[PDB]
Formats: sequence, structure tokens, C-alpha cells
Amino acid sequence: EVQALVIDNGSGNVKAGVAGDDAPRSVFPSIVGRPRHGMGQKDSYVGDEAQSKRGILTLKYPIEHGIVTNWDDMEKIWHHTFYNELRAAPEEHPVLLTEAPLNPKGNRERMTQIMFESFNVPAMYVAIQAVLSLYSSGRTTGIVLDSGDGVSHTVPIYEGYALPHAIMRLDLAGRDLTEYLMKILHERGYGFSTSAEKEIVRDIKEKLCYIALNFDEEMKTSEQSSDIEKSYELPDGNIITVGNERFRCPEALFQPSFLGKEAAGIHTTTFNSIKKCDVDIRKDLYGNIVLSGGTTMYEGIGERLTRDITTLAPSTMKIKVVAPPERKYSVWIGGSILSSLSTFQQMWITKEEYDESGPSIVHRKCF
Amino acid sequence: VEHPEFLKAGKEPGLQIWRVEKFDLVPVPPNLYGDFFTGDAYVILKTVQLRNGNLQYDLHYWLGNECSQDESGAAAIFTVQLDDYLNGRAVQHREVQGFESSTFSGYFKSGLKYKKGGVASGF
Ligand SMILES: Nc1ncnc2c1ncn2[C@@H]1O[C@H](COP(=O)(O)OP(=O)(O)OP(=O)(O)O)[C@@H](O)[C@H]1O
Ligand SMILES: [Ca+2]
Ligand SMILES: [Ca+2]
Ligand SMILES: [Ca+2]
Repeated sequence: EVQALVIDNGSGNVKAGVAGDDAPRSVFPSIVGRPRHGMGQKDSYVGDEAQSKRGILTLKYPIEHGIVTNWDDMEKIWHHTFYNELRAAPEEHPVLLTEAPLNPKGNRERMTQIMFESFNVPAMYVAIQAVLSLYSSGRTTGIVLDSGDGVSHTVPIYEGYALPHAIMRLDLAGRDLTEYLMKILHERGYGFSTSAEKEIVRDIKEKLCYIALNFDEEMKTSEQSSDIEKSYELPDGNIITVGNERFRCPEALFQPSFLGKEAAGIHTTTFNSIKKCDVDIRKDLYGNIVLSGGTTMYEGIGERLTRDITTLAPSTMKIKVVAPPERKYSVWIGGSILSSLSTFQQMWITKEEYDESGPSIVHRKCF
Repeated sequence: VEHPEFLKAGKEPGLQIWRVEKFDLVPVPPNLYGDFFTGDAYVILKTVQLRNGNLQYDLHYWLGNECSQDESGAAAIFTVQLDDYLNGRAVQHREVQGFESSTFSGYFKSGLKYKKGGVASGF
């Protein structure tokens, strides 16, 4: 009868819903706005209601690169998630949360203290996001490439558990690609700058952009014809056009130099991540490269990786890049499934346990 | 306090098969071993006796071509959990319909059988 709540926190978007559901019922931006300096102020706004009041608000992202940086704001996000979005009392439901890889032990405890002390939950569990994605793909062993709005991660997983020594971080993600698109569109005179104009450009990116199988060759053939050119209707009613920017933009994932970064591309970062793993399992990693996150939704991305990795890997090594259509919510879906299992009923951290052991209990109960 | 099927798991040498039914691990009738629903997901544990008295474990989670995501993910998780319950001494295997390893198919003398249909999704 009584199902549990599942929340996948993100640098840009929150995914919340109920276990047993095949998808999250609520998806809103991880933004918190407060007055910069009369009546129902109110005091603090969240999500879409905050973006609809930019004029009198100093907006902030509680999570930065997959990591919480403001707990006062993080607590506000969760409040809105429970009472305004889900319409469910936290004290009446278990709560499955997600966390980035290499999440400091301090944040795990803090996130636990809040759930029990502030929202008075009966139960709680925390899971690594990428591990949930692999589970949703129906795998116990594989390497996940999670790329969202604020951070990208490659994390090898073997028999259910991840390998921290081989996990690689990358401060290149969708928001950087958004900012990059705004920059190159000045080659057409289009002057997008405002935080409002940043959201419309974000849509152009998600609608028109695609991964070129061969960048140098794609650039040549695209310059000749006009089929590359696509139109996009601005919300005012004006119509602009976009051409090679469609694959120049998401190319920063493979060539961070376009953004002014000495970092390595995702194909190379995925390669190095696997190389750090024991030899006896590399085959299973190469043959189960799973994608998750919205930034991995670009058309023709698997075709690029599948061929770019083969260039680096042994000639004999079979390579399969998996691109599930639902991979925008693959993390959440993994949570929904896991927290629905008959066996998980005794893996929860209970209230009794917290009162007896405190926030430090999360380290021993969650992996 | 703990899942009865886990308590049954890997105690005697032989072959155990469970099917995922609505976010739960259910035993398959012994007289239906070898017959898999293409629309479901199964968990298989082969137990072998060693010279030193200990038991060897191999965990194969089988995924039908028409199985739903909740079933496929549950099988995976169940495999990890059953592996941990067995002190992690079990080797995990992902078996997809049509690409089953020789080891897996070799478990069945009369051969692997496919059947259409299956239990409904937990979604
Ligand atoms: N169809 C699409 N094509 C390309 N990019 C997309 C598409 N849909 C969404 N995105 C991008 O994916 C990002 C959102 O992904 P997600 O919701 O996983 O972010 P997140 O979970 O907050 O990121 P993080 O990994 O930092 O937590 C946005 O930056 C958005 O621009
Ligand atoms: Ca994310
Ligand atoms: Ca089924
Ligand atoms: Ca094991």
C-alpha cells in the first residue's frame, strides 16, 4: 500500500516521484531565489516560480557540479519537493535519495541529518546515481558515462559496486555547452546574454544539435549545401536560423579546447577510466558502456563514441555503447525499481537507528 | 526478517531458478526448469561442491527479449544482493535471450526452451 518517495537531485534539474512508477511525476529546476534586499514577499521561491521572478530575486544553484554547496537552499528544495510538487508528507514515506560519485563523507551525513531531524522521515537510503543507471539498463557490470548540466562522470562498475580509484570527474557539462552555443551564435549577430535568453538557447540546443561522426569531414560537406541549416521560432514570434553550430556545440564534449579547457574529451576520459581497472574485467567494461543524463541525448553520440573508442582500444576488443531512450530519467528509474524490491524493505536506515547512531550511520548502511 | 528464498539459496549442490514477479523474487516450479518466458526475467544459481567442502556459486540473470525494464533491473539487483548474501563468492553472468553462454545453456540437458508471454510489469 504505502510506497516510498524517490528523489534524484541534480545540478540543474530535480527528478522526484513515487516508487513503482515507471517515471518521475515531477521535474523542475534546482534553483532558489530570495529577495536581493513588501507584502507576501514571500521569503524564498523555488523552481519555475523563481525563474518567473528574476527581477526581484538573486537566484542560486544549491548543487554545484553534482555536489551540494548550500544546505539552507538544499533544504528549501526538498521542502518544495515534498509539499508543493509531490504533495506527500515526508514523515509518512521512506525516502530514497541519490548522490554524485566521490561525494564527501560530510555531505552524506549532512543529507542524513536533515532527512531525520528536519523532515522527520521514518526511513532513508542514499544511492550512487550511476549505479542506479546501470541497474535500470539491466546490468551489474559495466561503465557508465553520466553527463548532465553541471558535471560529467565516468564510473566503472563490477558486480553491483563501483570502483572509486577508476572514477573520473569532468567539469564540462550541458550548461557549458549552452553558454558555448550563445557565444558562437554571435557569428550570426544574435545577441543572447540575459538569463532569460539563456533558457531559450538551451532549447535550441536540445532541439537541433547533433553529434557529427567525423567533425573535420562534416564541416566540409555542411559548408557546401544548405540542408544543415535549420530554422527556430523564438517565443516572440521571430524566426532565426542555425547551421553548423548544431554539431560545433556538442563537439566540446570531445574537444574541450573549444571552451578554453585543457581537459580531455569524454571518449578519452572513458578510455582512461577503463584502463585503471583490473585486466580481468576490461572486456565487460568495453562491451557495456552505458550512457545517462540529458547531455548524452545528442543524436548520433553512440556512433561517435563507438568508433572513437575502438581507435584507442585493442583491435580484438568488441565495443558496445548503449543509449537507452529513457536515459534522461535512467537514474530515477533505477531508484524507483530498487526501492520497490521486497528485499530492500530491510536495507532502509530507520529512525530508531539514527537516534542511536546519528548521521555517521549512513557510511555503514549505504554500501 | 529476511527473504525465505535467500535462506534457501546455495545450501545444497544443484540448480536453483527464480523468476522476477512484481518487484519480488519467486521460485520457479522444478518441473518447469528450462522453460523461460520471453517476456520475463529470471535468476539462476548453480551450486557446485568442492573438495574442501565449500560451495562454488555462479549467478546468471536471464533477460527475455520482451521483458520489461522493471523486471530486467530487478534481476540485476537481486543478483548483486544474492551475491552479497553469499559472502560475495559468486561470479555474476548477464545472459541475454539468443546470446546465452555455453555454460548457462549447458545447465539444461533437454535444452533451453522459450515460451511467449509472461507475468505483468510491476509498473
Ligand atoms: N535532447 C537533448 N539533447 C541534448 N541535451 C539535452 C537534451 N535534453 C536535455 N539536455 C541537457 O541535459 C541537461 C540536463 O540533464 P540532467 O537533468 O541529467 O542534469 P542534472 O542531473 O542536473 O546534471 P548533474 O549530472 O550535474 O546532476 C541540460 O543541461 C540539458 O541542456
Ligand atoms: Ca545528474
Ligand atoms: Ca513480464
Ligand atoms: Ca561475487
